Amino acid sequence: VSPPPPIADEPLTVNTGIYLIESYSLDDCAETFKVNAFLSLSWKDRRLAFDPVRSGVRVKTYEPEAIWIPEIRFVNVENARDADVVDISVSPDGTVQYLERFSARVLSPLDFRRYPFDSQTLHIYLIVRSVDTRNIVLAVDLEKVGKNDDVFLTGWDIESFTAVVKPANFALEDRLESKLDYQLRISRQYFSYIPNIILPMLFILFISWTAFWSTSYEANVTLVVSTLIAHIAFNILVETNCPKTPYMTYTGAIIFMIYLFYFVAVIEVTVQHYLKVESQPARAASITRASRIAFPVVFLLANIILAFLFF
Amino acid sequence: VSPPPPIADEPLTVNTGIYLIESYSLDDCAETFKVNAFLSLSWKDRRLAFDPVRSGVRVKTYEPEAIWIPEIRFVNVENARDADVVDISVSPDGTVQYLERFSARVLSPLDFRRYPFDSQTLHIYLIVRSVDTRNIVLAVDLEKVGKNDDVFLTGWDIESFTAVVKPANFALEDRLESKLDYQLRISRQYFSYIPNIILPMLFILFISWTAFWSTSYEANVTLVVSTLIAHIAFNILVETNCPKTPYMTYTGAIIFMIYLFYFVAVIEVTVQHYLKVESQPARAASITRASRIAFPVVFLLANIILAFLFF
Amino acid sequence: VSPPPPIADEPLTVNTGIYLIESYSLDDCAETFKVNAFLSLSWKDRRLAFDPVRSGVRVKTYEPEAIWIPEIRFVNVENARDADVVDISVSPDGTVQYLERFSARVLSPLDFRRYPFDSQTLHIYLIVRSVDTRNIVLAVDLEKVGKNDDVFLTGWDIESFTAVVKPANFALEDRLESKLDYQLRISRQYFSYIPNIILPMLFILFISWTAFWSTSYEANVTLVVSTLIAHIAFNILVETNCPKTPYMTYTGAIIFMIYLFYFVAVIEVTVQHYLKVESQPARAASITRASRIAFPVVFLLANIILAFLFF
Amino acid sequence: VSPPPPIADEPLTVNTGIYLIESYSLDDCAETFKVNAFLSLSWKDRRLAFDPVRSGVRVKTYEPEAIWIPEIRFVNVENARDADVVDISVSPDGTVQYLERFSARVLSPLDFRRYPFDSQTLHIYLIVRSVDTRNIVLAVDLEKVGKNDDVFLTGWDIESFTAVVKPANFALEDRLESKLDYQLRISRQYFSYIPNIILPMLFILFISWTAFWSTSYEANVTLVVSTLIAHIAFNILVETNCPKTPYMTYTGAIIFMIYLFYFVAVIEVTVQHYLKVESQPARAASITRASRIAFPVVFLLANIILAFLFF
Amino acid sequence: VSPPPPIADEPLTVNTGIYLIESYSLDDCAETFKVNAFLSLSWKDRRLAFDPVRSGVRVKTYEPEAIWIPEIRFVNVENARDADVVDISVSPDGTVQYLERFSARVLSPLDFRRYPFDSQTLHIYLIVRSVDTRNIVLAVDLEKVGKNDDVFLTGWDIESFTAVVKPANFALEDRLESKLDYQLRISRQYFSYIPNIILPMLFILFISWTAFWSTSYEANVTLVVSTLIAHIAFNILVETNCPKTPYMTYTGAIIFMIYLFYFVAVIEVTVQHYLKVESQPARAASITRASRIAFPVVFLLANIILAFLFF
Ligand SMILES: [Cl-]
Ligand SMILES: [Cl-]
Ligand SMILES: [Cl-]
Ligand SMILES: [Cl-]
Ligand SMILES: [Cl-]
Ligand code: NA
Ligand code: NA
Ligand code: NA
Ligand code: NA
Ligand code: NA
Ligand SMILES: [Xe]
Ligand SMILES: [Xe]
Ligand SMILES: [Xe]
Ligand SMILES: [Xe]
Ligand SMILES: [Xe]
Ligand SMILES: [Xe]
Ligand SMILES: [Xe]
Ligand SMILES: [Xe]
Ligand SMILES: [Xe]
Ligand SMILES: [Xe]
Ligand SMILES: [Xe]
Ligand SMILES: [Xe]
Ligand SMILES: [Xe]
Ligand SMILES: [Xe]
Ligand SMILES: [Xe]
Ligand SMILES: [Xe]
Ligand SMILES: [Xe]
Ligand SMILES: [Xe]
Ligand SMILES: [Xe]
Ligand SMILES: [Xe]
Ligand SMILES: [Xe]
Repeated sequence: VSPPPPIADEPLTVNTGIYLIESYSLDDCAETFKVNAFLSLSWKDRRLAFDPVRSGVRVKTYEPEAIWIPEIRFVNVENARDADVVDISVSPDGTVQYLERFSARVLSPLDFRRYPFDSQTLHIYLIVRSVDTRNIVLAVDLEKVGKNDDVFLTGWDIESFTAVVKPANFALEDRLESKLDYQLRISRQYFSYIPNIILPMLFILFISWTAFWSTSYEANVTLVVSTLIAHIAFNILVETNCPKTPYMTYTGAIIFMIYLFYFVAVIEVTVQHYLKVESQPARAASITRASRIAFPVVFLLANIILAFLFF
Repeated sequence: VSPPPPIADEPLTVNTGIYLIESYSLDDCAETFKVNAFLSLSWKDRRLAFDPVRSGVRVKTYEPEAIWIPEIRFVNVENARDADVVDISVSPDGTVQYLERFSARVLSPLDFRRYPFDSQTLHIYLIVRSVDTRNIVLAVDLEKVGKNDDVFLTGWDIESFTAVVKPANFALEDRLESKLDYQLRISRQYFSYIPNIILPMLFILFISWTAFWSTSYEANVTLVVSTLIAHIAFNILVETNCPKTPYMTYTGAIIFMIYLFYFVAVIEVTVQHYLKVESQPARAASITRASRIAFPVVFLLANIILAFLFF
Repeated sequence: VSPPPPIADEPLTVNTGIYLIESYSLDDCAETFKVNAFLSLSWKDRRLAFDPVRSGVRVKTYEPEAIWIPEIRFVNVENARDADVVDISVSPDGTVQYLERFSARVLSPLDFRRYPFDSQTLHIYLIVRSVDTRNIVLAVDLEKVGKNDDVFLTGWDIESFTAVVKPANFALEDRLESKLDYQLRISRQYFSYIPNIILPMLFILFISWTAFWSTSYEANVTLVVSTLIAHIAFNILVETNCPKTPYMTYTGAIIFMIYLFYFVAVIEVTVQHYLKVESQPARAASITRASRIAFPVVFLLANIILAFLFF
Repeated sequence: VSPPPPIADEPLTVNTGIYLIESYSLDDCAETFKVNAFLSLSWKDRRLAFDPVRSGVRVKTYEPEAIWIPEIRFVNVENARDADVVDISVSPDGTVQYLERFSARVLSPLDFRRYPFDSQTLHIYLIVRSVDTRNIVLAVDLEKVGKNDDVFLTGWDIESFTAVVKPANFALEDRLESKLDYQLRISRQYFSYIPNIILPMLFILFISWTAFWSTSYEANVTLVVSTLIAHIAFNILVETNCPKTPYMTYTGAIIFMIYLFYFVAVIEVTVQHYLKVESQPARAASITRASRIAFPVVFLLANIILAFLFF
Repeated sequence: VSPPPPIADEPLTVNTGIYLIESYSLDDCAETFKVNAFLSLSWKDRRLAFDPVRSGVRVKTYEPEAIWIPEIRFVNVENARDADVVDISVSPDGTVQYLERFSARVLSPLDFRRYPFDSQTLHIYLIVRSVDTRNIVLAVDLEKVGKNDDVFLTGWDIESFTAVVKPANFALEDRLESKLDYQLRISRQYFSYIPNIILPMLFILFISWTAFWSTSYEANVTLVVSTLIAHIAFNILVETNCPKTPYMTYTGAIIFMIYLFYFVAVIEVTVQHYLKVESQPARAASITRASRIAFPVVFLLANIILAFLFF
């Protein structure tokens, strides 16, 4: 078998569609997600056209090996998809209606700059390579693009599953390549983050601030340094232990600031004690009293600046 | 190798049955479970009907490739099941009795709101796509549905394995599809949850409450902050090792409350010391004495409120 | 490609034998072990009998597809075994000497109640489903049941590899199933557990007991609470790395008791200080002096009770 | 299904080309990277020659099984690549133009001496073994070598993808082997390393230096030892998760120096207290005052020496 | 498709050779290593012997299915090797020269008693089972046993790759089996171990010894107990990540001794304080002064004893 001949000079249009059956194993570290879906393909092959009267059948069923089928591949996959041809139906005019069920581990970059208030667009790129006899172009039938109502990703809200109707046609290794962009829009379920991460982290930092209502250097050293240990310990507890980000994230900036605040609070505690020991209790007491307001105010202000910069 | 013809216009009924041989690898983090079972299939194909007299046999055995077999797939699976046809038996009236042994990693959502006192319903969805010449409908042969007595999941009690006899017939990709729901009901058996996680976690919290029978600020700071470190450390030790659930769990609420209590106990310790240092020992001593009763009472009360809200 | 016919009414006997080549990847957490072995099968098919004179050969070699072979499966496996047919030999009377090399991940429950002084019996269940024309029954020749001298599992002593000669014949889905039990007896190598886990864990607990020879509340609080942190930290280090079992283990009871002892020692330290501060140094000194004997004695006694209950 | 015959005695030239579609899963610990690319092959097999006039077609398409294809293997791969033949085109002269899409996990050594300011050259070695009838030699078709613009490796800048045009022809097991070197040059994106790892690690070290403005031995012991705990804790948190490299890395030297500085600061704190207790407050105060300058200066100097030695 | 007949009664000699292409993924915890190599096989079959004058070919090339090939298996493998037949050549005398490229995960026990100053001998056991008509014996072709110069294992020095030329012939399942031992000798690259693990672990222990130049019980308790926490914390950081070995290792003994030393130092600190408080400052001061020498001397001596016992 060889590609169907053109009636004029027109390229062959392969009408696609992807219907999500299952979405699972979204890996934030690897920036990969596992998908189980239907892939529908539709094209016209007049060599396969028939008279339903002199055939006795209104539809003809074929085996994949029996007829010409376009070679559709995915661009952003780990390995080639595991596919199972479900059905191949031919109508009297030569229209081929192909359907397969596939599973694939798709590689899609994730932007964590706004984590855990981030939204992601997961991509699935369909591609077809043209042959010398004729050019092959992809198209989307949006009626055939959908997802099962029970499709889920834990900790995410699945907004929509759509495709960018206009394909990306370009030349590669002296042949035309037609590419389609299938997009799965998801938004993170950030609720439990406040009581599970933020609030306890904030409490530890607030504990370190009680050193501003104490003159005991030994009790102050225990307060700021032991809370720093508790902060690090807490971060180990809730750390995914999975992603080291090249870029600066929102949460990443807050955490860096918290470390800076532990260092500044140590400097204060050190300064206050030194001034007290160096017969200057008026300056020590005035710094400690200022810190009581300065620390929560500078924190609340810098957080507003960060929230503004990232969102 | 075409579907059996209808006697009238009726759809083909494929009688199903699943018998669990082994259940294993239930992953709470991935919301998946590995199953090893028998899949029985029964349908009538009159093209296969024979006279036991002029044949000499009461039953006929066929190879899968020799006869028409419906394409049964699972909806909620990672990849297609690993199947091995055990037996194919045809009776004189054309009744086919198919049996295969399969293994599959099933994706089933889990509700952790009541953990570790939670119960789960694991789902296995059978499906069949109808063909050009006739519609295929699934049915349940209750005689063929069951589980091996030795079937186990560590830390779980297997209540029952049943199927919702009425199939879910709907339209998918312009063809009728009949779906079945097989349910495995399991309840968490975690006898050791109390001694292993709860009690050591409560002991650490109770140690922090000894600061209410002490006036030493240095000893009190060491008590509340060091126990907070011990609490966090203990939670790293008994860590679920599962990514935090988006929703608020029962255990999650108790743990959040424990962090809040560590913060409140710090506030008390800070207030008591400040009042003492600011020549008000009557109000400091009255707060510390109230806390001795207030802390266990508010804890025991809030826990009853939480237990009521979740159960 | 039909089962051999009976001479009278008797069922077909398939003589089995498993010879362990390699045993590896014993996962305590998954309760699974990977095995690489030989599977020998012996049966008589009179349709295969021949005259060695006419044939010119004393033995005949066949391909698996050329002759009838019983469908032997394993009950407690993740997926069907990866098998490679090594040899098929037919003697002039129609006796078949089948041999294959296989690898399989076997699921076998493990009892950790006596850990690390536990012994386990690993099971491999062979099974055959009886066919339409005649019943198939399994048998063992214990001469053919063996293991390579170099077979090993790190941290275990392999006592024996045997089979329960009497098969378990039962009805399942209206047919007979003949099941065989192959047992691998292993006993844990518990020596490094004393210097690596037990002894350092006891030293940490003993350090907390030095608070009974001190009147300094600040030093005592640091002793009991810092050792509790060290205990938890040590447990994180020597993590069994297995999720807590549902049942109460021997080691599990000892560890729970150690947490209880840290709580009791805190109560003592708190009581001592309170009586000392509340003008009662006679009681505080008598309690502390009693604790010096009470704590090691109650510990040593409760440990004897636990060791008695578990063993 | 035999190699093409030589016209004289010349070796067969197989023109190669690799075009990267996707690059992912670069494992620093395993020294491996997963690649998804096109592999183009071109050679002359005159036995496949045809007249485009008699055939009608200007190019002929073949199935891989229909014609002879050179056995190209990769030297540094875990297992043989997962390949999918995209196209096989034969021109009238008998020139074959082969194209396949493959995925492979490539093993390439990584030098971490300059981490996180390191650059790496990832290698892909193509190889062909010569046959009985004729020698096979590899060549590079530069028109067919490249990478997709969207190719990315999280935390890396992809500089270039090139091939060393001159093959390495050598004898192995009495036959000629022609080897090609495909190189992917990458450089690490080290920015978030400063605020995420370096800066919080420096703050903990600086906190330990506040002991040089304190005479309280109890407060000093708490400062240096508690910060050492915080340092270790922080290292557990931002752990590379890679086993210690056999060689001494840049970051490895800095961390070793930080441990040495914690030990030296302890020695100082111990010396200062001993001199004070042994009626020598002039010597104690002069050491502590010197340390205030000595510690940051020696640190800043040794860091310059290390940066010079490694870069 | 029957073994070659013997000229007399001699067994068939299969000359073997393994050439390492790649060595990777050496897992200490799993005691496995992944290998990628060539397997050469040579044997004489006179049924394939031909006259070169009337045939006119250097060597005849065959497909695996076309001729008899001995079934060579590996003893110590997880699953059967992934093999790709590279070449099959037959010379006029009937000498078959077989070559395949394979990948396999080999199970080889590792002795960690001398870690990290250990050397290992990795084993690859070739095996052949004799057949009905004749016995098969393995031999080593030393010209075909080697390794690629670029073969590497991170953290190891690859000394040599050799084979024990004399096979181990024994009876198994009533047939003769000829076994060959291929050995890969490797020695660990222990340099970064001193600055990364040993030296910071000794510094933490040395810090605990500063308690011998202090009379402050509160400062001493903080010294010994906080360093014990730092030691455990450090061990978590540079954790082997391998499950505890059943046997006592060199490093294991040193670490056990370090825990014993922390306990002894606590006893001293406790004894010194008790003697001081129980009006015996002469006895207390003499113990603390002795400990200053006793602790480093006993440590240095016991370490020499351990180093002597293990090496
Ligand atoms: Cl694909
Ligand atoms: Cl399926
Ligand atoms: Cl099986
Ligand atoms: Cl390859
Ligand atoms: Cl093998
Ligand atoms: Na086709
Ligand atoms: Na069929
Ligand atoms: Na057969
Ligand atoms: Na070929
Ligand atoms: Na053969
Ligand atoms: Xe998607
Ligand atoms: Xe955060
Ligand atoms: Xe601040
Ligand atoms: Xe189920
Ligand atoms: Xe909890
Ligand atoms: Xe907190
Ligand atoms: Xe409270
Ligand atoms: Xe077993
Ligand atoms: Xe210890
Ligand atoms: Xe224990
Ligand atoms: Xe506790
Ligand atoms: Xe006790
Ligand atoms: Xe590369
Ligand atoms: Xe910090
Ligand atoms: Xe660093
Ligand atoms: Xe210094
Ligand atoms: Xe090896
Ligand atoms: Xe240190
Ligand atoms: Xe700590
Ligand atoms: Xe060590
Ligand atoms: Xe000692």
